[PDB]
Order: sequence, then structure tokens, then C-alpha cells
Amino acid sequence: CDITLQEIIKTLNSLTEQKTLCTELTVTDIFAASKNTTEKETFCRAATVLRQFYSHHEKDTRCLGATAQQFHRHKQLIRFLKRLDRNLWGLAGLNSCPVKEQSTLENFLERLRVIMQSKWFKC
Amino acid sequence: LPLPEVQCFVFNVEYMNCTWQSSSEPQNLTLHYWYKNSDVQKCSHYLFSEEITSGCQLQKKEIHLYQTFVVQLQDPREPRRQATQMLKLQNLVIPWAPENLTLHKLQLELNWNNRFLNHCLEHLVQYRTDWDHSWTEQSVDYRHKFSLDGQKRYTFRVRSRFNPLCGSAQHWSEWSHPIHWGS
Ligand SMILES: *[C@@H]1O[C@H](CO)[C@@H](O[C@@H]2O[C@H](CO)[C@@H](O)[C@H](O)[C@H]2NC(C)=O)[C@H](O)[C@H]1NC(C)=O
Ligand SMILES: *[C@@H]1O[C@H](CO)[C@@H](O)[C@H](O)[C@H]1NC(C)=O
Repeated sequence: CDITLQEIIKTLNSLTEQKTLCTELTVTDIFAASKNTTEKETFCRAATVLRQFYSHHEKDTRCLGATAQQFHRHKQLIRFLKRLDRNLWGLAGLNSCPVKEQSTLENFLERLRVIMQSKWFKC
Repeated sequence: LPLPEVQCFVFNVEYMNCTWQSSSEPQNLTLHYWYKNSDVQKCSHYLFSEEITSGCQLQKKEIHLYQTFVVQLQDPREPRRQATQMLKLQNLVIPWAPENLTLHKLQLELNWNNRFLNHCLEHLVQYRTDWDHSWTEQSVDYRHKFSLDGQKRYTFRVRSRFNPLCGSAQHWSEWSHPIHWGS
């Protein structure tokens, strides 16, 4: 029941409230694909996908709008996504879990935030 | 069919950006607006994303809060393809990040300012020392005054929101440039 857990929930909370242009872009859904997979594996696989997303879409122009605020919104998105990638990776403590091979980013996050809230609820 | 949705925000009641996602579409779109229950016009300032309309901008003279605001997007080739939207602009306000941060001992007091938005705004202040892992955030009234070691190095920052008094707006302004103290 780490402080990280809290931060991960806060970051997810912060991510869900305001939607971006990128949030509709797809990412592999690892929750329905779970076969006897351990919590660590999930956290790891969750992080893995996010890492792949923000590395791919960081420079994406669709995600960067014309407005100065659309730029700012996206900038905090990548920032937060990176934050989660590190926090989630550390919780799993696995050296890697390639997910290979979909879901809406915002839907994925919404599902993830639910797990964390149930985890934090537990402890 | 169908049309994209328009995102309208009023920035510290100076100008208003009205945008939409042009990127999702098969292939210049027209925008008109009017105020319901008042005494239709064309957008005088067009924002272009890739030489096709990104959105529109309304200057202060054209902006009226507490007056029902209505917008109509339309397609030049297929005029019968169009959409209308009604907005509460007092809920759409997003103030600039607080400026002119100041600190003086007395018992430390922090101060920031805005242009004529001071009575509408609601603030949240964050602070930490070199000895702190986490940001300590403290909500503030529209009064905008905060109170509280030279061995510890202090860092303050704050943002504001248009709420509740002048409006119900959800979104927070960006974080003000951090102010420092100590060591
Ligand atoms: C609102 O509308 C205007 C017009 O798009 C925005 O100003 C643009 O700001 C970015 C800054 O990088 C650049 O595209 C140009 O400076 C402006 N547009 C041009 C000339 O192409 C402004 O940033 C928006 N206000 C917000 C959302 O805060
Ligand atoms: C849209 O309008 C602008 C300004 O009038 C013009 O420069 C541009 O060529 C137009 N693009 C089209 C026809 O989609």
C-alpha cells in the first residue's frame, strides 16, 4: 500500500477529467487478454503499453493542436504517461513483459484507475 | 454527416477560442453564433489548422457571460449538413496563470494577482521544502493570501479557477511560475 499507489491513482484521476485529442487513439487491451496472469505482470504490461503509446504519439501532430492550450494539455499527457510508466514498472519489479498484440486510451486508463482504486481500497 | 464538436473556452475574459477536431474527417468549414434571448453573425477571426479551419476566435466585445450562447457549424458543399450547440460561458472560463508572486516575512505571506478576475477566482496553492517528497497543496478563498526555516528551501506555486461565484467553470488555470525561498 505504497505512496506510489496513491500517486498512480492521483495521476489517473488527473488524466480522466480532461480529455485530449489523443485519448481516442487505440492501445492494446491487456485486461481481457489476461490468462492466469499475476498482478505484477499486469502492472508491467500496463506500463509497457503506455510506454509504447507516448513514445509513438509524443510528436504526433494530431495530438498537438493549434491552440496554446491544446499543446499544454498534450504536454501534461505525455508527462503523466511517463510518470505512470515508471511508477507501474517499479511496482511490478519485472525486467520486461512484452505485450505484443485493442482499446481506446481513455477507456484503458479508466479501467486501470479502477484497479488501483480497488487496490488502495484493499489497503 | 456528422459534424465535429466545437470546443469553446473563455481565457480570462479577454478572447474566446472556439475549436474543433478537423483531423478526423474524410477531407474550410463555416461558423456562426448568436446569443439566445438578447438584442446571427459570422466569425470575424478564423483559425486555420493546415489551411483548413481549425476554429474561431471571439474578441472581448463579442463575449457575453450570463447570456445563453449558441453556435452553428456548417458545411459549404452540403449546407443541410450543420450542427447547433448551446453553452453556458460562465462555466467555460479558464483564467491566466497567477502572476507577480511575492513573499515577505512578518509568518510568511504569499501573494499573486490577476487582471480584474480577482473576485471571481478560487485558488489552490502548492508548497514544499528540500526535505519534502510530496507537494503540499492548500485551497484558498478569493482573498488570495496564504500564510505559514531558512535551513529549508521553500518552493511555492499556485493556480486559480472561475468558481463558484461568477461561474461554475470546471477547469483550472496552468501552474504559476514557481517562487522560491530559503538557503
Ligand atoms: C487561441 O487562438 C489562437 C489562434 O490559434 C492561439 O494562438 C496560436 O498560438 C500558437 C502558439 O504556439 C500558435 O499557433 C500561434 O501563436 C497562434 N496561431 C497562429 C498565428 O497560427 C492561442 O494560443 C489560443 N489560446 C489559448 C488556447 O490559450
Ligand atoms: C480556406 O480559406 C482560406 C482563407 O480564405 C484560403 O486561404 C484557403 O485556400 C481555403 N482552403 C480551402 C479552399 O479549403
